[PDB]
Amino acid sequence: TPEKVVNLFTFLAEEVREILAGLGFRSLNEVIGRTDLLHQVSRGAEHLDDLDLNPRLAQVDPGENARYCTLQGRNEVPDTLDARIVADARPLFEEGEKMQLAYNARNTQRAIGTRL
Amino acid sequence: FRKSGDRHGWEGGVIHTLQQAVTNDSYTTFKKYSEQVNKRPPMQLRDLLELRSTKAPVPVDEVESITAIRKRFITPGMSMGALSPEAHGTLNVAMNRIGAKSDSGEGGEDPARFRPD
Repeated sequence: TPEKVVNLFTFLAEEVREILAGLGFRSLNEVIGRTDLLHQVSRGAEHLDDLDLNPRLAQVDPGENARYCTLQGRNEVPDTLDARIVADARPLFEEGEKMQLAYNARNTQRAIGTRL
Repeated sequence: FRKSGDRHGWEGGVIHTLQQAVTNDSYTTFKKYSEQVNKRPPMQLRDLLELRSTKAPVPVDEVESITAIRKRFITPGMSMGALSPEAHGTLNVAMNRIGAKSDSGEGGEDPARFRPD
């Protein structure tokens, strides 16, 4: 039943809310990228050599760019010959008639004829 | 035209060359056509003019695409009364297919043609 999955995700978010409130923050953006909030506790009775988890807590300073920051929308990409076609073939996309086009093709141009 | 003299612009050999080159798609044949046409002794004003420049030649790939040139030519009007409807329709279809502007003429146009097939 989908209601089961809805309730499952509701419960997960509820627990996250509770633990984050108990921690002392107000949102998730305030915690992503922070490793100076974790600590290591060991099992003394096992006597094994303590697993050196220290490198997993190595924190490098981000500088000016935030640790979580990300731009909006997908990353851009240069245009190929396809653009030159979609401007010269607009009568096709407005009326739906036959078309015959001719061009010169260099090797640098990639994926000729996918946007159309 | 007669074999005696009075050179013309369209003789038999040139017509056959153009027709074979356009029906066989052999661009080399069209080049042979153009060489046959330009080789004739002067007959018009535009055969008394040479063209030169000063810069270095540029490889043919840098010249703008063929379609940006084909979209410049037009087909002058031809009345539907003069030529049969078949030729009119064929010209219209071809020119509107490559993207240029064809012409109707004086004899008007059938209304049933005002929509794409």
